[PDB]
Amino acid sequence: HETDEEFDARWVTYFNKPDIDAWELRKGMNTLVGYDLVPEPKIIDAALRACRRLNDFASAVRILEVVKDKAGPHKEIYPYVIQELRPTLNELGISTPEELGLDKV
Amino acid sequence: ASGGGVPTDEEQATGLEREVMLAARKGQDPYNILAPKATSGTKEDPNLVPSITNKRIVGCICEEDNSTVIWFWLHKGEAQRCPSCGTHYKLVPHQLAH
Amino acid sequence: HYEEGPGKNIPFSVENKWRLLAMMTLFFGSGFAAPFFIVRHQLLKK
Amino acid sequence: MFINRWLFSTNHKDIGTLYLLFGAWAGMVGTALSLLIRAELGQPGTLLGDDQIYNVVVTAHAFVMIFFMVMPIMIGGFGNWLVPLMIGAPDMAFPRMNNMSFWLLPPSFLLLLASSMVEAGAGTGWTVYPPLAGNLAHAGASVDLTIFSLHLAGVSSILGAINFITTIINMKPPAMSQYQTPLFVWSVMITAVLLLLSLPVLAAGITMLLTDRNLNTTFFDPAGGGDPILYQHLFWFFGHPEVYILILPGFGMISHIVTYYSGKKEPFGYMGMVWAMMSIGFLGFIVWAHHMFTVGMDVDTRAYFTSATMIIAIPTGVKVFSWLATLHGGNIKWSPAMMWALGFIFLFTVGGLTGIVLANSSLDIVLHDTYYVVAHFHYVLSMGAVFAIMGGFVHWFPLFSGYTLNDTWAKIHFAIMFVGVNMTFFPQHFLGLSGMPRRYSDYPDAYTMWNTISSMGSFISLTAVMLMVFIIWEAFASKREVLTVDLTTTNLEWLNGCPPPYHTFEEPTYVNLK
Amino acid sequence: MAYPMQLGFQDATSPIMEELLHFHDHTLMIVFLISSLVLYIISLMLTTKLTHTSTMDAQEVETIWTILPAIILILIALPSLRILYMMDEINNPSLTVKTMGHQWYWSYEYTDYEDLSFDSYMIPTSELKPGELRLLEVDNRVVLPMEMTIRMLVSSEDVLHSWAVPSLGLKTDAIPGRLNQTTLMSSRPGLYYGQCSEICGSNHSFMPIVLELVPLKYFEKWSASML
Amino acid sequence: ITAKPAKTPTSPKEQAIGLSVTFLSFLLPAGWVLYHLDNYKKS
Amino acid sequence: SVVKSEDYALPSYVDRRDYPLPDVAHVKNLSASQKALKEKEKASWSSLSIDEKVELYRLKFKESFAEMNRSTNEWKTVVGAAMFFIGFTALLLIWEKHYVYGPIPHTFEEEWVAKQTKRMLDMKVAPIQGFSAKWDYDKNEWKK
Amino acid sequence: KIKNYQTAPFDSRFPNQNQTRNCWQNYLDFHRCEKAMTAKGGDVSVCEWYRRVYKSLCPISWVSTWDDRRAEGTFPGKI
Amino acid sequence: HQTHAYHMVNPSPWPLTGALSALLMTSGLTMWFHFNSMTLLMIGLTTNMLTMYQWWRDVIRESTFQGHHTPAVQKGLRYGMILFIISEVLFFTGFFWAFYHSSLAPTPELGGCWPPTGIHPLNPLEVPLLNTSVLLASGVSITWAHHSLMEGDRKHMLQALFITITLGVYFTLLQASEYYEAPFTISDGVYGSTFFVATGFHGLHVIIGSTFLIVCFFRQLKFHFTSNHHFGFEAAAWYWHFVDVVWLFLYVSIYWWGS
Amino acid sequence: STALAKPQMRGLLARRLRFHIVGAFMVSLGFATFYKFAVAEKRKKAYADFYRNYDSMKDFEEMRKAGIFQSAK
Amino acid sequence: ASAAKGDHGGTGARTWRFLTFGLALPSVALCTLNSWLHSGHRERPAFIPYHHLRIRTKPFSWGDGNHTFFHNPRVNPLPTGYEK
Amino acid sequence: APDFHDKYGNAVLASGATFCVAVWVYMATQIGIEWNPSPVGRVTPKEWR
Amino acid sequence: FENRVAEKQKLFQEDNGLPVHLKGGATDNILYRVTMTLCLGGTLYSLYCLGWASFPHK
Ligand SMILES: CCCCCCCCCCCCCCCCCC(=O)OCC(COC(=O)CCCCCCCCCCCCCCCCC)OC(=O)CCCCCCCCCCCCCCCCC
Ligand code: HEA
Ligand SMILES: CCCCC/C=C\C/C=C\C/C=C\C/C=C\CCCC(=O)O[C@H](COC(=O)CCCCCCCCCCCCCCCCC)COP(=O)(O)OCCN
Ligand SMILES: CCCCCC/C=C/CCCCCCCCCC(=O)O[C@H](COC(=O)CCCCCCCCCCCCCCC)COP(=O)(O)OC[C@@H](O)CO
Ligand SMILES: CCCCCCCCCCO[C@@H]1O[C@H](CO)[C@@H](O[C@H]2O[C@H](CO)[C@@H](O)[C@H](O)[C@H]2O)[C@H](O)[C@H]1O
Ligand code: CUA
Ligand SMILES: [Cu+2]
Ligand SMILES: [Mg+2]
Ligand code: NA
Ligand SMILES: [Zn+2]
Repeated sequence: HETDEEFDARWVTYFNKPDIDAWELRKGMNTLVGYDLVPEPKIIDAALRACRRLNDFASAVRILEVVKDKAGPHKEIYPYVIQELRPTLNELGISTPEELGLDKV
Repeated sequence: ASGGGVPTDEEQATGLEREVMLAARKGQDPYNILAPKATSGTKEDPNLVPSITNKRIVGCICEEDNSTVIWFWLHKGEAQRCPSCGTHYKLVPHQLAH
Repeated sequence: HYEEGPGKNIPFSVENKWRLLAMMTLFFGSGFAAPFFIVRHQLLKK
Repeated sequence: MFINRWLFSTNHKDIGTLYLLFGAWAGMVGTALSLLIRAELGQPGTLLGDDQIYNVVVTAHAFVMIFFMVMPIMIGGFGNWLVPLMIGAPDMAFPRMNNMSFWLLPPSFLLLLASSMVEAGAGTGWTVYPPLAGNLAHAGASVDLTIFSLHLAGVSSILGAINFITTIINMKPPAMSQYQTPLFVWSVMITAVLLLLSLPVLAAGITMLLTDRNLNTTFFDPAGGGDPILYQHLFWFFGHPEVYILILPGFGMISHIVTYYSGKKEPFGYMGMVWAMMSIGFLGFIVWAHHMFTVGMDVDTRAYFTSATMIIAIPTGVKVFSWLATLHGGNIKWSPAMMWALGFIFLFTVGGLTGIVLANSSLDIVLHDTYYVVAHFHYVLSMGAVFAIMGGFVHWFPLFSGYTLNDTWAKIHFAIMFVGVNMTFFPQHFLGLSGMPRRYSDYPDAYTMWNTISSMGSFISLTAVMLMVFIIWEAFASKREVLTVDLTTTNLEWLNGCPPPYHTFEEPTYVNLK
Repeated sequence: MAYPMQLGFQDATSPIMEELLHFHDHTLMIVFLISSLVLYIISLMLTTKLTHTSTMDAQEVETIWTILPAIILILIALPSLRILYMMDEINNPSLTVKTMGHQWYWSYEYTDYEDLSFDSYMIPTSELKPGELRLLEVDNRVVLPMEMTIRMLVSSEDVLHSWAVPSLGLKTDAIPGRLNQTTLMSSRPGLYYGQCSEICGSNHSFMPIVLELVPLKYFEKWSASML
Repeated sequence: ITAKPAKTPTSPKEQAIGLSVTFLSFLLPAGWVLYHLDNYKKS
Repeated sequence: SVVKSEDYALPSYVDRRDYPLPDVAHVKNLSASQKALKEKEKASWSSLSIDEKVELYRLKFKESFAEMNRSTNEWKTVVGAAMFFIGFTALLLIWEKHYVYGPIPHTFEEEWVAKQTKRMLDMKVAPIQGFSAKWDYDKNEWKK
Repeated sequence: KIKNYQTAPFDSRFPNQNQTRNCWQNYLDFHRCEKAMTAKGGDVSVCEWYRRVYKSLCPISWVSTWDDRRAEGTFPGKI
Repeated sequence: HQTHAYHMVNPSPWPLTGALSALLMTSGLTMWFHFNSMTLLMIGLTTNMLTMYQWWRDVIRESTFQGHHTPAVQKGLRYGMILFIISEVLFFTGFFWAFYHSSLAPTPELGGCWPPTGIHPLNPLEVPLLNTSVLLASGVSITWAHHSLMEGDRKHMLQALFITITLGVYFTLLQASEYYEAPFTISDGVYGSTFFVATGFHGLHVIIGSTFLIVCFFRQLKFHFTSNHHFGFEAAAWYWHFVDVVWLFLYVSIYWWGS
Repeated sequence: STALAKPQMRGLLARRLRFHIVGAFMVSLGFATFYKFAVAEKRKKAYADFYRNYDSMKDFEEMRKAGIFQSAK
Repeated sequence: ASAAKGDHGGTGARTWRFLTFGLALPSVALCTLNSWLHSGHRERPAFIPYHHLRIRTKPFSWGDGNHTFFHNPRVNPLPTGYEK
Repeated sequence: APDFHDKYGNAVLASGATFCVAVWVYMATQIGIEWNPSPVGRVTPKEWR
Repeated sequence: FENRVAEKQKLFQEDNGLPVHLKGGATDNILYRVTMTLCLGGTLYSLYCLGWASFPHK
């Protein structure tokens, strides 16, 4: 296959397609979470902006949830990713699952 | 030596056997004996899936020699995509026996 | 044609759960009881 | 209509239902016989006061569990229900012959019950070795009725094997190669090939036993120049393929259950799993004389059979590791069917390993005809096959019936069964190593402790069996109808709904070649 | 004989049986390791929220899990076959004894020199002398010289039986019309017990074997007294 | 899997009845035979 | 919102951590406020309130990840019930001992066992490890 | 003369577990020899080795059945 | 309305009647062997024959008369017949195993020789050689019948098939005469046991295959077969060649090598 | 506040697997060593010590005097 | 092998009929001559009541229990010898 | 909303374990079952001849 | 003889709802009733014989 950098760029390019449709957004996220990795912030950034172009706030929040879920017991990964996305979250007005209370069982 | 008196299929085949024989003669396959050949499967050139009803099961062998087949109902209407590979399919319904 | 659907693709009725309990009791209970009674039969012959 | 549907069937699903009902009823008979065995052994001394009856009970227990519970459920029941659905086929190749394979089984079973009711029964062992099974040591009708029972069961399975091979080879979608068919379908094809080749040899051997008993032949009688060991070779030439026949459709179901509840689209290493089942099936024909290491066999023959037997561990280990690798990375759903399959993987492995111990003919001299052999096959066969059957049953019951089980009750059932079988059979290893013979109605006093524990274990599995009947009742009593099922894109048998219509795939699936 | 709560093999009475004990220890270590490894990996597969569900490539790992099992089998087969061929090796016995199975008792023939033969039946439980063993004692034991290589020939006069003495590592089926040979050598005097080991009908459980191993000179005088 | 609520719910009391009857159907006939074994063994 | 049997062939909703974006929305028929909320969603999400963001989430999804992933007390019911039925099994075994089994052989009487044990030590049963190996023949007692 | 018999020695013609043919061959050899000696006016003493070997190896009931069938004229081996 | 080519069969009583005929035949053999009575066995043989007649009658109705045997259905029947013949090969293999086991290691009770003391085998160059030429010749004539059918020649198909059947009958009568004339019997130890059970099952298969050819003869007389579609004739020919090949193995093994 | 350092994000499942398979190998080595000392060598040494100065005639004489034999009183 | 004949321009109906009448049936005619020329009854051997022959472990299910199914009094002795 | 397990699970667990232990201990110790454990360290050997 | 297969094809394809084993007409029904009567009556007779054979008659 490919280097880490090539892999990440391919996924950035996938979600950055201007006219990506709702089916392709879902297909992308549902495929990406099959891999043994937590997606790089730059990939998540492009997917959240795809959500914006698709007028889909709910899926943006769900994407943040699945980043947390893919980290499993590695509790340091999700706050790092949120930290790195904070300018994007602010620019797009995306609230985190925690800010919405959706992390409580 | 050499005589006749044995009927031929043309003379004597009947029922479904005869339907298959006569359709094969016309190069048609109403009883699904052949594997269909794929199109490019894009949104502009989707695989055309005939049906005598409004939905039909598709199995998609996404890549040659995949052992996993991906199965789904294809409904009449807008073309749908394989949930594994994205290739497009569109149902073309109806008829058979005139 | 034949009945289709849950509860209909089977040779026994599930229309009443107590009649069903009695049928299943007799069915599985007769299989379970048979060897005990065959042993009894062989012991009673000598 | 009732007679037309259920006695004149030509429908693969209804026939599958008949086999499941038959096999379940047979499983009760077999369980009762097993409880009588362990009641006789549960304390020192005699319970029945009649060891000929004890031997008849042991013999019947094995024939019932093998020919009337496992094979009908796995091949007749799950095979008929699932194989046509998994390949998109509208029925079996020979839908009317299919119905005769089913209806031969109640008469076969009646002949076996007749054998135990007339005279003093056939107290032979399920091996039916002459001369004990001959017309001097077992005069009268019982052994002949047993022979005919096996004849009818053999014809049923040979014809079913023809049907399954033909269906699987001939009735797939034209684009689907054999390497695009699901592993359960492969496991049934390979089981059928084994049935096809092995049952005719058994039929030859038991027919010779029949003529020795009734037509004054002497195939197995030294007075006429015959040989009792010839019967053993013909019996075990069938009998080793038979134990792989008993487990292979279980391996198929386990591959599907583990894949499904791991949330995977596919088992790990599909072609390795195909290779492994074909290799097991092939090696299964060249190992039979490990059932005969104490009959007076030359040393080079013992060396060969020891080595060829052990080789089977290699393809079997590929399947075990591949199931583990299918779990690996899964989003595990801890459903009751998953618990049965995980129990299978562990307990089958224990039993397989004690089989490898027995394969060493030098150790088998001391372990042959002891409870170590009984412990081996109740782990691999009794537990392996039963746990795969229970896992398949719980997994596919909503497909077949349209109704759900109570999952909590099903987990309770698993837990009870798991304790019971392990308490019953694990101490039998000690009994075997310390030299207790199998097929005994009583034992020297030193063997009391493990026999006592083993018999208490058998009652725990009884409680599990009674609970299972209640759990099926409760599901049919409550009528929770299925709405949605996950992973249909890689589990075609679910895609026509629950239960599927009488006729499915009247319009076949569309599959492209590209 | 076995003793209560026994877990493993009876103590070895012959050098072949000591070989088998060491070979069983070796094989059982391997059995325990593999079964525990499988159980451990199961627990490992099931104890993480981390996932990986895309298609996995299998050929690298299938090399490991065919080669390593093949090596383990060879490591069992090598000592296994060594014992097998060592047992088969030429021994030259000093004595031949025949045993014939019957429903349901054993007979013995010692006909190298004189015509000595007798039948050997289980002692009924009601007739046991204080401290004798239920289902194991016989009226006439198989007296044999200790520390000597003995040829046993085994056959039957009716159905199949099997002549077994676990502490000597012996089990040889008794087949009418066939004369099966095995060799026996006890390192020690004493009483060594076995039981019929091929189902032979309603008293299969009740036709035991008892060997009585003594110095040659006692065996000679016992033989003479049994004529 | 998802399912509809039961069309004919089986309450805890109904379950206790079904379980009790199921268990007695296995236990009573075998129990009767085994209780009387000695009446058979010397009949 | 009602899921019917006759919808089996259509894409359906699922909550699965490994399938985070399901094929359809949780809520298919919207109220008039929900419809207007969906229009507002086409403008800056910074202008949505927290309650409105939560409502948009619950229109798309049924359970959150935290909810769908929660642990339960079912294990207590399973383990306790299994123990109850295993306890019930012992009642069957008490009945069997009382009503089915007669006396065991006289060879299990204490005095028989004491004599049989001496005779096993006299014949040196399992003298290397198993039995007589544990008897001290010099001190006439079991080894400590 | 060349004695000190203890038991039948290993015989490379019959090296395996089934010794039926070893018993049979020595029974035949003994009676063939005894027949040749008794006929040609010799002494059966030269037959003794085969006698000792078959007595050591053969079940008493085999020997007794074969002896009866020789006396009956139904023994199927050639002597 | 289906749009596959496979055959959904009408609900049928013949599987059940066939299974019950099996119960009656086996029960009946038990009653004959142990309770001195032929009654159940005669009922079972009669119901077995009725079952076979009606079942195969219906297959002819389904195919010749109703057209249900599409090429896919016919291909499945080809596989089914091949697999059936394989199972019959393995059945005979058990009897050849029994024969070689007993004859390669003859026991002392036999005199330690094969053939046993007191057995006078048939001369393999007399009637057994004639039987061999008869079955080989019938393999040649049935091949002539097959080619005449494919070439559309009704009269010569009938003549060749008649000749084939006549040869099968001749074999059966010859073997019946040999059985009567044989100086050994099935009770003459393992020589008679292997001889009569192995050639007896073979003779049963000759009668079965002859019957199958006779069914084909009457179907041909009624014009059922076309020049391209005649699977019952192909199946009967495959079975007939199987019967011929089993005979050659019997001849070489039991009559010749075993003499 | 303080930024968080970037953590390992890739191959976490594979990493866990390799760590624990190595651990399992080490434990298996430990067990083999325990077993060959607590079972296998223990057995060889028991038999070797038993027979090193074993007197079969003395053993027999003790059994004979205790009355166990039919052939020797 | 190639036998020693030839054709192979086409193995159709005319060729197989040629083989049927030209080779197969002449062969049967020759073997029929060979057989019905070595026929004629041969002198039956002395009766010897060998214990591996004329086996009777159970009476047969027909006749008097002591006659085989295709019993021929000329050449099949009973356990006690040839019939009167 | 509490399900069956939230409401009854602690009771089912506690009662089931208590009952299971009590009845097996009673069965194993109070009803005359002879386990025939090892004589080693427990039986005083007694003259038999 | 003459080829009458077409007449049989018309008969067995007649749209009368009969299953193939009865579609030849009244003689099919008679043969079916004979077969099933012998099978079921024989099966009942075999059960009677089991009952008889299950007990000693000294
Ligand atoms: C295996 C399936 C599950 C089994 C569950 C039920 C069994 C209970 C746990 C079960 C605990 C499993 C460990 C084995 C028992 C250890 C006893 C032993 O040292 O036995 C050694 C030998 C003979 O050894 C000897 O010559 C020396 C004897 C030393 C005496 C010391 C005093 C011992 C006191 C009495 C102990 C009572 C034993 C327990 C009595 C058991 C009553 C049921 O016996 C044998 O060969 C028996 C072994 C048969 C071969 C099959 C093994 C398959 C692997 C089992 C799973 C392991 C991974 C899971 C690890 C365990 C996960 C569960
Ligand atoms: C499901 C049925 C089943 C199965 C699958 C098996 C599988 C095996 N069995 Fe057996 N067996 C029986 C049912 C079965 N058996 C029965 C019923 C009998 C008794 C018949 C009678 O007498 O009544 C019997 C008897 C029997 C005997 C005769 C013992 C005697 O009578 O003295 C032997 C001897 O070799 C044997 C060996 C094996 C072996 C080596 C396997 C192998 O196929 C097992 C392979 C599996 C593994 C080894 C575990 C998984 C593998 C790994 C985890 C990989 C790594 C492993 C290693 C390197 C070892 N079995
Ligand atoms: C020209 C060839 C003709 C062959 C057929 C002849 C009539 C028999 C009818 C059925 C044949 C079926 C199978 C054959 C099985 C038994 C072998 C019999 C072959 C035969 O006919 O052997 C004859 C004896 O037959 C006997 O016992 C007669 C015995 C008749 C009763 C047979 C009992 C049936 C037992 C069959 C069980 C079959 C189980 C099949 C299982 C199939 C798979 C499930 C030999 O006669 P003889 O007087 O001993 O010697 C001749 C001396 N002059
Ligand atoms: C004394 C006499 C009785 C003795 C007892 C034994 C009885 C003898 C039974 C003889 C077997 C007769 C079989 C007749 C089958 C007729 C039906 C048939 O041949 O059916 C054909 C299908 O083949 C098919 O089912 C193929 C069906 C294959 C059947 C093979 C049967 C072998 C039976 C063996 C049974 C015993 C086994 C051995 C016992 C140890 C129909 O297709 P076509 O021919 O293409 O026609 C269609 C065309 O017309 C269209 O143009
Ligand atoms: C392995 C399978 C078996 C597992 C354990 C079975 C558990 C037993 C359940 C109870 O069975 C019943 O027990 C009664 C005794 O408790 C019996 O009554 C018997 O005893 C009563 C009291 O002595 C009398 O009143 C009755 O008439 C007399 O039949 C009764 O017949 C029997 O059905
Ligand atoms: Cu003699 Cu078992
Ligand atoms: Cu085997
Ligand atoms: Mg054995
Ligand atoms: Na007992
Ligand atoms: Zn695809």
